[PDB]
Amino acid sequence: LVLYGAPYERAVEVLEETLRETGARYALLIDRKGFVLAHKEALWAPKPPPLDTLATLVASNAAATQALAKLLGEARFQEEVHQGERMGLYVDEAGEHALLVLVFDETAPLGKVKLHGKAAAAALARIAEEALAN
Amino acid sequence: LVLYGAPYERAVEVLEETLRETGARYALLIDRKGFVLAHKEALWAPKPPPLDTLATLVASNAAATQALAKLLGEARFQEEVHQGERMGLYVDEAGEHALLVLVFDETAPLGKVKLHGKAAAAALARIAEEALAN
Repeated sequence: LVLYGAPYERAVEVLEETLRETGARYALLIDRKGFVLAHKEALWAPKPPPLDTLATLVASNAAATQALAKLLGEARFQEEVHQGERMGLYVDEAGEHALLVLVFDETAPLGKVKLHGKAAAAALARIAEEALAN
Repeated sequence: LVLYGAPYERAVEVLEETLRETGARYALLIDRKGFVLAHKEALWAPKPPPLDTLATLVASNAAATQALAKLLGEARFQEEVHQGERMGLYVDEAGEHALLVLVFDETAPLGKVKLHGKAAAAALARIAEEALAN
């Protein structure tokens, strides 16, 4: 589902708030398939590596987790934190039709993001349903 | 790299030990690409869902993580725990050419596995190098 206009800014805005709230580089909402809906960044941050890719990788990574989810007694997982030695990337669903992906570094706590992800998902999924209905 | 014979049992054995050590369902070593090298299970456990798939999914999931690893200032991540509401699956590399994947449930602690994964990787990677050299 594509985003545009007012409830797009709305989806834009929420990303902006988390950036303050998590002191980290790039937050990005995307539909499940892999097409970037939006992408908002930190003023204090360097240029963002081909985000056009990033997300479609996480969506390419989507049914890479879920497919395993069977044995584990579940349809799919949502929340997942992938930290590297220096920097780490956040991974989560924003509805049944949207994946939020944030990026974070050292200048953020493994805890302060987890917290400004999932709530914000619940904020952006509300936005999702509104972008497909009415 | 294929495994066979003595140093295969050797790779077999290590899996067996962790099963005791982590009280959990299925441990599996695989080469990076997606072809199951081995798979050892728990006597107390139910039949294992198409493992032939499971692993080639984690390998299908391989360069699904790594590709993201660029921005995060690293080549690749190794250790990753994917828990579902009931059960969770373990994800890790066993060398530059092997992925170990264990499965665990409620009847195991998120901590007792992490611990019997990575060391065992270091055990099985030693086995990897030995299976390609000499």
